[PDB]
Amino acid sequence: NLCPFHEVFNATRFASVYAWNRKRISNCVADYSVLYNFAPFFAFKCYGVSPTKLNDLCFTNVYADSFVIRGNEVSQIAPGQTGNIADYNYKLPDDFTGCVIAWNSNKLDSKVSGNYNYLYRLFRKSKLKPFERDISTEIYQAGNKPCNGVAGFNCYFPLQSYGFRPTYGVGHQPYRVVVLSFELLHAPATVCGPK
Amino acid sequence: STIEEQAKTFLDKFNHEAEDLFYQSSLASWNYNTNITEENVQNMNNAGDKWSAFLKEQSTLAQMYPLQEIQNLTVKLQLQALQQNGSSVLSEDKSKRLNTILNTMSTIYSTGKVCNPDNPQECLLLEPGLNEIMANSLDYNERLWAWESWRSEVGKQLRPLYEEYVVLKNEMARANHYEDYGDYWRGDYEVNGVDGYDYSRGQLIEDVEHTFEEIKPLYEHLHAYVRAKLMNAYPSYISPIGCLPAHLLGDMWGRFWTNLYSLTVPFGQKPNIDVTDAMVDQAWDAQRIFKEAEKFFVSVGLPNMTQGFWENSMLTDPGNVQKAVCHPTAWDLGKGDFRILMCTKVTMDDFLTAHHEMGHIQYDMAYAAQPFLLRNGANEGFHEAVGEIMSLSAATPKHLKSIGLLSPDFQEDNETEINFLLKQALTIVGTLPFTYMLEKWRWMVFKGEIPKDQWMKKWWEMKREIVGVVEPVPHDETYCDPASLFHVSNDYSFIRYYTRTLYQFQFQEALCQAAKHEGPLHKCDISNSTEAGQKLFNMLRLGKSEPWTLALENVVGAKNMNVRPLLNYFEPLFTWLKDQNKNSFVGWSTDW
Repeated sequence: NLCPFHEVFNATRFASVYAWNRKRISNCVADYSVLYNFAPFFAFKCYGVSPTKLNDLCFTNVYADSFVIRGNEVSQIAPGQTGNIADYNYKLPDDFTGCVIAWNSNKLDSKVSGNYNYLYRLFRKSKLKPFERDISTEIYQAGNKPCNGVAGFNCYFPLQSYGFRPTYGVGHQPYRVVVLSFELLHAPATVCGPK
Repeated sequence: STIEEQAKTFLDKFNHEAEDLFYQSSLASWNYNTNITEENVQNMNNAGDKWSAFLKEQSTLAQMYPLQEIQNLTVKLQLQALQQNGSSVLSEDKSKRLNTILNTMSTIYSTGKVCNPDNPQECLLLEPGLNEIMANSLDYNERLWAWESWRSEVGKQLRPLYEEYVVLKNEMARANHYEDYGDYWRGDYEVNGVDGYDYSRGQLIEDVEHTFEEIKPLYEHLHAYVRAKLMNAYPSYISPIGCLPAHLLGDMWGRFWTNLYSLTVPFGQKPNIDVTDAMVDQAWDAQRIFKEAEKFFVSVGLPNMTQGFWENSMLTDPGNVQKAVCHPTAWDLGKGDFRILMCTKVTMDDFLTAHHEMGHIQYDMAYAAQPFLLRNGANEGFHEAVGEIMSLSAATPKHLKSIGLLSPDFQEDNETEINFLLKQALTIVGTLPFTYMLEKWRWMVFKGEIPKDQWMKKWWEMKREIVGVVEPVPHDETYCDPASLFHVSNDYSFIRYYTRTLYQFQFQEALCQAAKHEGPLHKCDISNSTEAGQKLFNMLRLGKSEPWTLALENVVGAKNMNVRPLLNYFEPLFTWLKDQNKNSFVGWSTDW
């Protein structure tokens, strides 16, 4: 069964880092060749899996995520690495298995007038657990005695804008990133490799 | 609920919005600089007003936070940059009046109109006409009359504006415990940071005075040689034992000497090393002219300009398709944007300014790691110094014939290159007593030993005792001279120029001690030395984060200013200049 990675990678709207699109794969035998066939990629370095053994082992479940980050922090999405986007928005497992893909999205995911669409969160209470997703008005009430909840002085909003212009340089232009996590629970058969 | 961490969070909140609004302001400024249309003027004014308003808002937010005993020694310096509320600390009526005064200052400098009584309606203005008349004509009386009349008609309206400028800025500096505006300008050099690397105001002015004291004899002998050549040209009115007027000094103000090169050149049988004849053959274009500069910066080890910036940058004047400004600028817009803007010719003056601007861009690459609020040089004068180091390397014949550009047969000899060093000595050496003289004037007027009414006698006394220039007509307070400079109306300090000179000579000495190409300083190169590139880039990446004393320790090992590189650089000249300069009078007489 061919499952459409054509919707996984090529699309119109990718969400920001604070809400990654979690898509489950349990009813297909995916054609793992787009990594050579789609486009030349900024990041093929990945802690989990090798290109030789992606099809060798019979992998039963796949998760897929898509968002966009800065070109400077493409390597920041990795186990162990710390920073305001890794351990506060999307933290990877310490021994995560899977290979991640990143492509420059400056061709169409960037407006010359400006794109005040994506956001990123700067401060949770501490470093978030890996694979923990939150979408809420988490007003980090920095009160010497607390901001009473809404719409006042000293009340710092959590999410900071992610303004986008194609006139930027390499390392600050938009770079979209998709990650593929591979899981085998104590599980029945759902997905196996092609023959 | 921690307070220092709250301040750090405020720093993050400031810097993110500050950078993404500063890009919006600077792109609109670039759009104004590209095509002159009123849509761009309105956009630039709106963006600048937005940027200033938000900057004032986080300035108030920073002023409300406590500052006592809060140290990461990096966040503290960011807050020291952000604590300053500006000129709105006093009643805002006087601040708005001061900004209106500065607008009037700029407009009346831009419209310093003077015309002859023979043709009052048909005349010329300051910038395009008087400069080329000075650089071409050699008349004593006409240049004297134009100089005197211009200075009188300027000073008559520039005297009271500065006179009530200084009194307001005294109390403006008295806000937040500074003593004078000169002390505030010296506080740009302040390091109240990690102990053992301290820097304050009193030893700053002491260092400037001492370094000029060891500068002084070389300028004195160059001045004597210049006056000897002028007496070989024009000996009639001026006595050969005294000073000379400023209007034969190559500029109306006297802040340059390069226009005296044609009159004062020795060894005239060899004109200067000129290859302008040969781009009839090689046909070099400005884009590939930039390309040898990029190859030069890759050669020393520094990273190269990214390929997209080639179509970001403007590499040629538009021409007749529209009008634009012709000024070599290195625009760092922000968010990693780096553009070069100039009306590009083919001559080596344009090549040299291209090297200087590329040095500016490369330094802008280097300090890109630090946050937005710390994105300037370690002092006010490293931008104009880093490009000035690269200006020296491309001048030597060794660089031209190492890349094969020069005809191979020329090389260098005993008979030449004095004609190359004296050109730099007119460019570099004579500036230093002038900047020291007038900036010491301004700082010591701020110190107050000069009465505010009597600004002419200590002016002319210090000019005779430092730069050795005599006024031929006495001046009262209406004939106000010192306000007529380009930067006095704009209120800019000149310590960046003296400091950049001393700094880039120290840098030349340092980087010629890590390249193995040993000899006198002028004929040594920076090209292709990985250890030298490592030392330079170790300096370059610092930004404003660590203090400038440690930045200068990163290259030379000396905290303070040392003029010994300058003396060693110009001493191949000095073995010969004083020897030919002997049997003449030495020094300046105050009577003449």
